[PDB]
Amino acid sequence: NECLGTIGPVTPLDASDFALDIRMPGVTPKESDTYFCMSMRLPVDEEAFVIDFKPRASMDTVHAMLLFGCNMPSSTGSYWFCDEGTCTDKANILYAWARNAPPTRLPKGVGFRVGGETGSKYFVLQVHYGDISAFRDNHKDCSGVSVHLTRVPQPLIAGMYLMMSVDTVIPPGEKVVNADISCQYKMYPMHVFAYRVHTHHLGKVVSGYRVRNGQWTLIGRQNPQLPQAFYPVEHPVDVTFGDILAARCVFTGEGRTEATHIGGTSSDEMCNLYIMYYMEAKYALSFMTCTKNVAPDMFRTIPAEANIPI
Ligand SMILES: [Cu+2]
Ligand code: NI
Repeated sequence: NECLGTIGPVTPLDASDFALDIRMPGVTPKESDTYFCMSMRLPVDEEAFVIDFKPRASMDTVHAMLLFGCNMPSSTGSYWFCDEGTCTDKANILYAWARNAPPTRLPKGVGFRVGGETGSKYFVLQVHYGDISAFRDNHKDCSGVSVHLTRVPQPLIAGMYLMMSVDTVIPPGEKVVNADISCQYKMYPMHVFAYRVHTHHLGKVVSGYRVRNGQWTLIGRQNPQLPQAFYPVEHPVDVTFGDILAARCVFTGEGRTEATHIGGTSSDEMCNLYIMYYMEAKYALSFMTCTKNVAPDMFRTIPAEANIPI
């Protein structure tokens, strides 16, 4: 079932363009909710641009998939469990496939720059397998993602503005805990075209806004318990020098004996909001982070919807 062997992962389209198949190397899981990770080096050492993703997911088994970019994977193995870790350095997300939430295409002219001196040398593919019902026959699985690379330089460059809580603590029982993140945007204009939220099972609602002279332009709002793909932004949102990116995850503490804090495990929590943007080639940077809350009181003027779960 859909597994190349003798043809390999690389597939020339044209001189410049080519397609690359990041697949699992015939793994079979033992247990449910298993996170498998494997890496692919880039075939070229020159800078390239990623411009498309086709999900190749066997529908009767794969919960979700993620693709990152980094310079140093965690394992040197053929595959590994992602609890060991994805990338030792900063792992940069590019694509998120979710079952039951069809992903959107990248806008035309937009590509993530990869490789070269500065960009990512590796891809790491994280596959989340749900149930084991279809593996009764013990068949090796080759699920993954074909990607479209090219050396033709693209007019617009994709990047990611990661907003995350670092020092949150949820007291057990506590009915409502907000996790507020805010930073002054400090670069050339970006335009936001997608977003993903990630929390674990206590996340009620994550929301993120651009605030320009006091008024709260919404970017994205989602219940993290819904499938965590990138979702499209209604009308693309520019974000200019001086603007403030605010975001608020909202957590409950109920159904918990001890206090929850930020971390990797299932017992711990996360408040990540990934805002995919594009910038003009000449002005572009590929990654931005915000772990602060530089404008804390400002969250009184927050919209209501941010605190209203659905
Ligand atoms: Cu997490
Ligand atoms: Ni605009």
